[PDB]
Amino acid sequence: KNYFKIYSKHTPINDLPQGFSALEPLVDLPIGINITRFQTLL
Amino acid sequence: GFNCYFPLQSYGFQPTNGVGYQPYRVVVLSFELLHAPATVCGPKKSTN
Repeated sequence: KNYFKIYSKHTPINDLPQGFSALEPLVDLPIGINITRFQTLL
Repeated sequence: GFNCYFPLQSYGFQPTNGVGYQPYRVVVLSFELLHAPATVCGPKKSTN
């Protein structure tokens, strides 16, 4: 989310589980970059 | 040539120079307040 912050939760599944959980804070810091678009790093 | 000089010069530093011409090390602390998180803060005044 935008300043820029990240939350996460990592769990096994067996294409998403039909359920609910709440994610915990991972990254929290401004950088001054307008983020309107994104791409992954492979 | 006449009235043409390389813009830089060396400092001929010698221990025998008077104090005003002895070398001095200068460090300047520039403190910036940006949109970035503060990351440089002094010690916390904690107690018991």
